[PDB]
Amino acid sequence: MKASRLYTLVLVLQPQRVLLGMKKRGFGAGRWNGFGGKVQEGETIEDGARRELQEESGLTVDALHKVGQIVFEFVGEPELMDVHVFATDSIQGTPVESDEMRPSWFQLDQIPFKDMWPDDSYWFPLLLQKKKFHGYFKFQGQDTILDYTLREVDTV
Ligand SMILES: Nc1nc2c([nH]c(=O)n2[C@H]2C[C@H](O)[C@@H](COP(=O)(O)OP(=O)(O)OP(=O)(O)O)O2)c(=O)[nH]1
Ligand code: NA
Ligand code: NA
Ligand code: NA
Repeated sequence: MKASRLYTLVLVLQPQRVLLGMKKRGFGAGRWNGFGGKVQEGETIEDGARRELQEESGLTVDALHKVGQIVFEFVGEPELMDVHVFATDSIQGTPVESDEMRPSWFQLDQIPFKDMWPDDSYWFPLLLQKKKFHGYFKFQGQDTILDYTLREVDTV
């Protein structure tokens, strides 16, 4: 079984809107997403999530809730991406554009699925329903899912 590398993903989810960022370079460029990246040596996963949110959007938070975990496999890539997904409703500061991301708010009846990773269509609705989840998706390239599993869980 492949080795895995730890990543974070943070969704600022308010009652009528969600904050996403347009990825300007790198992995997932051209897609709207939450904020996140590789966990670094010595930090907890939650602290890595807080750090990435600050670096990519300028925001800080008073509390981060773990809402899901998704493992990604790409054909032809040796490592799995083990993504720990967090949400918060209560941020401090305004979002700012970074080298990585252009933040923008979306109303919750305008979630931009066509410009998001394809797997987000499956798990994002669970997030919105306050349901914790575990997932796994195998991709060929950026657009094609070959296999996936998704489970509602009581504990992430
Ligand atoms: N919504 C969504 N997010 C995903 C998927 N796959 C995936 O890795 N992610 C997230 C996890 C991370 O937030 C981000 C990938 O991390 P990254 O490449 O931006 O990491 P980084 O900031 O450390 O990278 P870099 O500056 O070194 O280029 O994308 C997916 O299918 N859907
Ligand atoms: Na980053
Ligand atoms: Na990133
Ligand atoms: Na999509």
